[PDB]
Amino acid sequence: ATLKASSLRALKLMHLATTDENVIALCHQAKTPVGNTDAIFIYPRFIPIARKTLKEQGTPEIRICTSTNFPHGNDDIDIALAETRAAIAYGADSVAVVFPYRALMAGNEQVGFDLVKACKEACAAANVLLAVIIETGELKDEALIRKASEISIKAGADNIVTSTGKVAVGATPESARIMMEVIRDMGVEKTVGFIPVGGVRTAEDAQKYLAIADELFGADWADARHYAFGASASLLASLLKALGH
Repeated sequence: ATLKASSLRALKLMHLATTDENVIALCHQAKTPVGNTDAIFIYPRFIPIARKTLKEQGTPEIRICTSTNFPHGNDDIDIALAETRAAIAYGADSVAVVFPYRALMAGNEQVGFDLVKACKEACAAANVLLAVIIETGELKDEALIRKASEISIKAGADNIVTSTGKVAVGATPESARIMMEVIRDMGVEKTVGFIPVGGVRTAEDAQKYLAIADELFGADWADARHYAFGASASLLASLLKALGH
């Protein structure tokens, strides 16, 4: 019941991930006997069918998140932006664009800034939030992790995100802490949230991830707008099991 209280908390912070059939089932999985995940995360094309299914089962407040420049994080701005504009036209509540991390690793900090800033202008124009996935498991270095997060934040990111879930290494407690300390060190905790993708597998993992946030900013900071678990139904069935379900 410290574990049950934080399990419930984490369940409601979930951005539940994973065909028309799979996405429909996903929406039904997001609606649980103890409450609803905050959102789902799906490919842009599935947004209209998801919106409808979520509307039908009585859960229109469950948000729909999606990804662009994904999963590779290439450095073509116009492609990243056209993808982001389509995501919006589909009805996304937020878009996770992949930061051009290879470009930053080959010494180019400016293309990450321009790219994030172009997708942010599109999203803000439509009242859509922009998340930025820096892909910590590829950047690897603490210094590059800070750097990608700071550029993202200056370019207007609303949320910074560890990972795509598509490479070998997702979130670790250490990359999570580095990224949140950038939010702290720039003093932008009102305007910027955080999302670990990968690395959270169990109810006990989630509890530990939130405790980093609570210790950094206080226990009120991590609210639906400022913290999400970018995760699948294994985390969810863990969280629910921890609740007697």
